[PDB]
Amino acid sequence: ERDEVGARKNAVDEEIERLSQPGDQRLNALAERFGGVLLSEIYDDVSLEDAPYFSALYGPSRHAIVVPDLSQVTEHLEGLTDCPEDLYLIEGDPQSFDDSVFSVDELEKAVVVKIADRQWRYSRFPEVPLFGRAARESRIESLHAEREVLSERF
Amino acid sequence: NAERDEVGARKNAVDEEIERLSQPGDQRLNALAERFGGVLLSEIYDDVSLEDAPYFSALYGPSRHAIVVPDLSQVTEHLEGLTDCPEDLYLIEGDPQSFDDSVFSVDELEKAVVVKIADRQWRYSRFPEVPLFGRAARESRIESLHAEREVLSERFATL
Amino acid sequence: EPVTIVLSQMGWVRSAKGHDIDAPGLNYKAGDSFKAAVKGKSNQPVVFVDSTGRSYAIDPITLPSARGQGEPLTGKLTLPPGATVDHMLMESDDQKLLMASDAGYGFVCTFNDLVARNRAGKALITLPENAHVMPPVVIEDASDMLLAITQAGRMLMFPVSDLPQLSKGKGNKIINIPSAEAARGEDGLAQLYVLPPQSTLTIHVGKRKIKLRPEELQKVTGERGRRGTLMRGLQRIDRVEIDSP
Amino acid sequence: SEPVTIVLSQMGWVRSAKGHDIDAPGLNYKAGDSFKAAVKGKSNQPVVFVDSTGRSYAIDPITLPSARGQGEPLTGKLTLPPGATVDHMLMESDDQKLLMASDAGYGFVCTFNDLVARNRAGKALITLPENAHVMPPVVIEDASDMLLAITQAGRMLMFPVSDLPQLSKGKGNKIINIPSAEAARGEDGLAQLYVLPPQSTLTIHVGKRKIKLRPEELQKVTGERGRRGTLMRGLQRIDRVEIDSP
Repeated sequence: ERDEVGARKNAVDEEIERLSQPGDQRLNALAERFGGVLLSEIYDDVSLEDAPYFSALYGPSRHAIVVPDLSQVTEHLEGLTDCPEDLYLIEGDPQSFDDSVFSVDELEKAVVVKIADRQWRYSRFPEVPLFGRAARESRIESLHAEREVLSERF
Repeated sequence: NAERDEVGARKNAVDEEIERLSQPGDQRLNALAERFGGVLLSEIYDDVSLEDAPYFSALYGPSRHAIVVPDLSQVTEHLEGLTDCPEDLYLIEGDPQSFDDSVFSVDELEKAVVVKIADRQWRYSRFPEVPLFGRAARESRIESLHAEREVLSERFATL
Repeated sequence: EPVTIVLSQMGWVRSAKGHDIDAPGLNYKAGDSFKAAVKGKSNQPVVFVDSTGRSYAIDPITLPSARGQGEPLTGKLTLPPGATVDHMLMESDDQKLLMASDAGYGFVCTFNDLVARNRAGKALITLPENAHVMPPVVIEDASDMLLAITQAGRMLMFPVSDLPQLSKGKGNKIINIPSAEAARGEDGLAQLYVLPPQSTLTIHVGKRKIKLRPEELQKVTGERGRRGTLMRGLQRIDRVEIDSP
Repeated sequence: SEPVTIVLSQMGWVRSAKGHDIDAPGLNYKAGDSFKAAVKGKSNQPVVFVDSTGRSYAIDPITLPSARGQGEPLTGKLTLPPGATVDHMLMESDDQKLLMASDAGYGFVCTFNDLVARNRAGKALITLPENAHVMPPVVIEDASDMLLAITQAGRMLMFPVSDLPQLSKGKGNKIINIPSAEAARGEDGLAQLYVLPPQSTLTIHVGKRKIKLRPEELQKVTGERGRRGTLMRGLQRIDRVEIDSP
């Protein structure tokens, strides 16, 4: 009779699981302690379409901490062990951030960054990109609000 | 009991080191390296001493996991559609049998390394407790330690 | 004599002497406030463009001084029901201008083309369903490039000379936006510029900045009326800085 | 006068060949014997030998047997300390400046004439500390050249060779600092010893890796004589060293 709603519900449950799908705290603590802001947070507003691209673009430096003044970090580095084996620090304005320069050749669902004449980086578009968290959580809200509306119509 | 205490101590110390070197530190890179006609950077640095292993491992940062190929023009063709790999895949051009150490602008601390990636970007890389580099030398040490433990165990039982 | 004509939010106008006037700080009637201002000469006609795309012309001399509350434009103009004046212009009669709607349609014309003495004005630009009039753009150099940015984040650049010159009408499409989408506010002309070809744009999007050098702008150059090129993270632009030598 | 090539075998036999273009390795040696080293010079200039104990000897090439035969035991003309072998040969000008050293990290600058000793027992040129060995003698081609020391531990030190005191004997002064106890146990010592122009480039092959040291990098390693030196990362167990000098 009417399996359109039942099929649409399943579609909403599908995407919701994918977005909220799993899946760092230490970097957050380090950020405020450095008086800086996570690059991921600066990039939390990027759309669902561009999030994978930007996340791939930046490579490992996607986990970077952005501070307006690098000298804020120096004093803390000595003896610092409570952190990932690689810690990225970029000087810039967390309110008006200038992107890094990238020599990039964009493929489908991946990018090829030329780090130097003798070094390349292949970064494929990830499921669950680091960037675009804010837009991702919003989309999940819309889906929830839509799923309930479908449930009454079910 | 001078000797038994000495043998017992060295035996413990040996167990300390063995456990510290054997502690848990993808083979997708192995398959990729073979496909690309290159060799892992970590393999090229498998000879570095226990003392230098953590340094070099920290120095290279994430590119520590790089695949070294003689000519990068070999790899391009394999890149499109490549999903069976880490989200970041490093590719360095060089001679696997005669590889020149990469140049870094670095301020060495203890026990870590601060690398200047760019004019506005730094990378703080602390020495790993179990470095990726120097695996050959590390395993060689572990093996000799096991050989020494059996000698100490035999002697300790005899006194 | 140099004058500054001030338009209030409730459609009241007045002519202030000189160009040193602080319009927002002027004296407006209760509930009213500054909307727009334009600087020109007393011999120059002031042009008004309403929200429906009609243009009107008034001689500044016939306007009241900025010493009073001014007067309602309804005294001299008859606008369509529910329409408001959103744009004012004072340029040389020969001044080339860029008219456009947010549906992505537009045409090049002359200031003289907007000059309509009659109180009902003239139908300058025709608006598609739910479309709005773009801020008219003064073309300083006939050789300048037209730059268009859509809400979807697509950009297209081409010599402003490629855009057909008309005296009125809907015009031709500047950048290709699906008529159906435009009429539903799903996409549309977000930004429209005319600038020198060696220009550098700094686009502010939230907490990010996208810098487009002349080299990047080159990659987005193409034929008038095309899609054209989709940009990464270029939606919801907050501010645009333009550097033009 | 006449160009000659003095050939020394592993068993300590010597002969004076004619000409400077001979295949020494490919020559007739006693059973079990083989080529060890060769040196080119003139028939009128003395050939100097340096044994494993650090003693030097000089022999007039004119008194040596031709390469037509297997030669003669060096013991015929020289009396070496018990268990000693002849390790090095030199044919240079009398005034030629040389760098003598032990792997203990000690040495001195001298002239070729200082090694010239015609008595059977020779002279005690360099004094060796416990378990120490003689370094390959280095011919100083320019007084203003740089001395470069590389230790087994991977430490590097570079200073003007002119800074090392000139002596005729014996132990010499400290070139680079190595704890004596470690040297005597083979835990560390001099691995390489060079004398080269300042604007030189080093290419150090270490296993599957190589280290290129431009003149600007060696500058970093430059310091004062007798200093500890700079510890280089991954500079242990060197396989080969390339040197580019303009």
